[PDB]
Amino acid sequence: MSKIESALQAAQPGLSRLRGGAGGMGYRAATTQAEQPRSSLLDTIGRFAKAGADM
Amino acid sequence: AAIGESMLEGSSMDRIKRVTEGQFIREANMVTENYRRDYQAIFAQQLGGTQSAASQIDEIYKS
Amino acid sequence: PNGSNYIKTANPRNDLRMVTVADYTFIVNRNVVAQKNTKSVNLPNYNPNQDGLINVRGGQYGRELIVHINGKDVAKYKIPDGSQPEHVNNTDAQWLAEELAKQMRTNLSDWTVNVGQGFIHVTAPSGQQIDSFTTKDGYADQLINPVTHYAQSFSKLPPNAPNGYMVKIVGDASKSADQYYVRYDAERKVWTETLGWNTEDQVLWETMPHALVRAADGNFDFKWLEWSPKSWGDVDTNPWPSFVGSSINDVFFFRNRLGFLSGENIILSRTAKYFNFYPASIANLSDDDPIDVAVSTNRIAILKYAVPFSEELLIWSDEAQFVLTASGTLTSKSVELNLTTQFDVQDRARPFGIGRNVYFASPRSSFTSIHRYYAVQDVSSVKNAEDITSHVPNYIPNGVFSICGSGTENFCSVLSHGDPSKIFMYKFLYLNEELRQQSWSHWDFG
Repeated sequence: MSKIESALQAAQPGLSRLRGGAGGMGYRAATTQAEQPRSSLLDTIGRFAKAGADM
Repeated sequence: AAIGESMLEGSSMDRIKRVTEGQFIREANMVTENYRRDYQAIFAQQLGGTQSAASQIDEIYKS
Repeated sequence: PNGSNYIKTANPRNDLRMVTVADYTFIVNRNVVAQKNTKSVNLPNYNPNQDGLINVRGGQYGRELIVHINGKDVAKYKIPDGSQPEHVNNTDAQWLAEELAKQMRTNLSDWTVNVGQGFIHVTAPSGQQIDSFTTKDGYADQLINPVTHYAQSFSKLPPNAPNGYMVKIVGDASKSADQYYVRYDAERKVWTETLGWNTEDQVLWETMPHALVRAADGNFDFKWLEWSPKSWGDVDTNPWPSFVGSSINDVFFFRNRLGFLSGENIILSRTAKYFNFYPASIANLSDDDPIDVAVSTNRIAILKYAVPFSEELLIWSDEAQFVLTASGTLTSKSVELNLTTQFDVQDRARPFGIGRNVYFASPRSSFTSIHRYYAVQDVSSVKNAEDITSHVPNYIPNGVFSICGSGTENFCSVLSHGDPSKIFMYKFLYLNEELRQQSWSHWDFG
């Protein structure tokens, strides 16, 4: 029925969040890296031509 | 330390620390976001360079 | 629950001291000596050479990557010149990490290595260990660097790592100022400072003071108190509380800090967390850190009593009397301790604080003599403890086991086991720090 109030008289443990000294987070990774499908396609065309269509 | 020796406790005394902890969280969120903008700029520059190289290779091939 | 061996001894009066806050009553046994829990350890027989990491920052064209493990160049990769667009995968961080791991597996079949988000993790079998772990990339270590459990600087830690990885900073390599451990957290992507490997924690949770808590139903429970374990650093950087070796003489609460008086050491808890006597983190001296100050003076002083106040904290020894005070907030750097008086204090005195005045008994050969010490705020005006029982030196037997009294009715009851049938009244009345009345008498109940 009654409630214990010492934990209220103090900082009741394990309630919401407790912090230490966490550091060095580093945020996140990256969304891949600049992709070059366009240039790869174009250079493939260039080599194909320079080999077979450039006798 | 100060809110611990005050002898008041309550909701307002926790709102003091909650607001402070929030300021640090938002400030870190800005460091984490300024980085995202810089990475996006690098991404755009890399795509621009790749497209320029592609166009130059087309020009060379066209002779 | 949790046994009852803490409350024992044939003389509980002279062996038990306790102070009660709302719904808790902390009990400390003067005879019991605190001990450290040897059974509890984070990593009992951790081997820092068991595994390592290979952080891959990126790939540069035309360079060569070499991984040197146990004297063998297990991995060797030559990034192409860079004329073909297909080399994008070859220079990619993850593709390069996968290629390096594949080469390592080819040159090390028994060893298990798995690819990470930005790293290669090497986990050698239990029988073997890593002796030499070096890598050459030809780009001033800007592409890949070897990461082990000992990283010089804080920034050397890789941005990402396995969840359970542990790394020690040892910043100076010749000083104990920058020695602490940090472990990665996969889900949060944050390196968290934590207790080091092969390090003890907790103080057995038994020899420490217990508590008598009122339960929800209205009854009472007796149990240990859940203390806080070491959160960082080894024993050399986070020394055990000074009470861990010796017994605790008294339990008190000053400025909202659960305090103990072990030997010559005054030990205080955190500003609010009464069950956490260790600092928060060794990164920057905090404000609410525990205070474990030791009184240093010509005579080794064994602290015996501590009656607290709103801003002062009297500390009494056999032939010394200090006052632990702090102008502003008790922050472990603004704490000031000053000796005030040097009157004798006997072992079995039972001080009782009626406002500023504190009444303590000084037993003699046959009949006790009560004493009164004023707690004037102005330390320059302190006077040695008086002897209120001067006109009646006798009239109190040698054994006193309670000096309880009231402050609203202006009296101080004294109980003695020499004549347990009598309660000794001491009615007084002070008008502007002026002794108006002194009455001594006893209430004989038969």
